[PDB]
Amino acid sequence: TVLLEVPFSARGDRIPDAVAELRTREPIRKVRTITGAEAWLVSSYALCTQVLEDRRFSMKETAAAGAPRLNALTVPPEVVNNMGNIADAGLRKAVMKAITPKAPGLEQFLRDTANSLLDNLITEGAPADLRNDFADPLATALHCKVLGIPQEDGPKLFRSLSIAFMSSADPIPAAKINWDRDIEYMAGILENPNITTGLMGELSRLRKDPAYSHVSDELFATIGVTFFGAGVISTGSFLTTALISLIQRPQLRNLLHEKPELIPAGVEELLRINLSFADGLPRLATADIQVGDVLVRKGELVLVLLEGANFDPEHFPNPGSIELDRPNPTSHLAFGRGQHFCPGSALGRRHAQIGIEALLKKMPGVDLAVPIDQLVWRTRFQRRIPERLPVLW
Ligand code: HEM
Ligand SMILES: O=C1N[C@@H](Cc2ccc(O)c(F)c2)C(=O)N[C@H]1Cc1ccc(O)cc1
Repeated sequence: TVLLEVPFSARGDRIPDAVAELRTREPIRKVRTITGAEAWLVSSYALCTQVLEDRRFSMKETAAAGAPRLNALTVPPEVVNNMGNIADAGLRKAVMKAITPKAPGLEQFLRDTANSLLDNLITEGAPADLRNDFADPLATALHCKVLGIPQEDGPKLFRSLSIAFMSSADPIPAAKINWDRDIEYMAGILENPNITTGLMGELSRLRKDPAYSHVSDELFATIGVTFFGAGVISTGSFLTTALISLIQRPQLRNLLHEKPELIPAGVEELLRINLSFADGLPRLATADIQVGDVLVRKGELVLVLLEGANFDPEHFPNPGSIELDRPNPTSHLAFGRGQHFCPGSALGRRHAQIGIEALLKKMPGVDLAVPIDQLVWRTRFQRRIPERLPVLW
């Protein structure tokens, strides 16, 4: 027998029975990654929270040369410390303020965009592909608006993502080509006088403010590339798999259609049960640290399995069921926890809430147009997503 390999399954419509067996028997245990490295896979709520809240389990140290790797880097090593670099530049407050869903008109733009996408699918007739022709275009349009960049530039930036978020054993030549091109695009945006709104408009102003005169042009461009990429891949993939979970639950679909004020609670449960992250969150130990029955040694890789935490019955009883009245509804780990908690969490919630509200109003009869087993799940990728999501209504 060989050492247990991760990831277990690229299917995003169901959790393997294996996760519950593992959490019960060995909530921290040694696995092999796709690179051949060994790692500790953590799968209980208690131990996942412990790792994420202890900064001695470091995300920037995962990029060190010679470290055991979950996958190959698709960005320059310094970008693994992206939020640390942003904070060190004095930019964290401005960046986080620009990516909230609170800017005037933003939520209306989201609703208008969702409704337009859905009207076009209704005109064309069933079947419709809710990933490529709804959820991903909605994420792309949102992030162009949030960044302040032209909508027509969205698709080209989007098409970098099927490579940029690969989970590969080896470096990916195309990832560098696309990264360098996207950095050049964002550098041009910062020099473009017509870009005055959104995140890039704000960074463009701060770039010429004496208080930021020593912040590198490379960092400013990197913020644009990285926030577009992480935001689009994360919101598009989450919404897509949330739609499957909703379609699989006609009673829930009808409840949210009938009572749209329950959509936020519904989205929070869809977040909790979401399988969009294809790999555990990686951290490198910077000291010898006890985690359950294992003494993790300095220099070892730890993988925090989000669905391990989020389906843990000790924290979320009847964990496979969507229940809108849980006492601890936001205590899931869908956005991470601790130092690296997702800075786009509010925007991600709103993207999904508006998308779902619009879908349920326009397509109350939405159902899969193919048997669920026919969905094609993307492999060796940092998200779990079906290549196409064919629906009828
Ligand atoms: C539903 C949508 C989203 C989900 C499920 C999600 C999930 C996550 C998770 C789990 C992390 C933690 C990674 C780790 O600790 O290793 C994270 C970090 C991050 N997310 Fe999100 N995210 C979403 C939306 C967004 C959006 C909209 C943006 C930007 C617009 C964004 C940008 C980031 C960035 C930059 C980080 C790194 C933060 C750091 O290292 O401190 N995400 N996200
Ligand atoms: O390595 C990082 N890189 C970017 C994210 C990123 C990755 C690849 C890209 O091509 C891109 F545009 C953006 C970031 O901000 N933080 C760290 C840690 C990290 C990784 C994955 C992740 O999903 C979220 C965070």
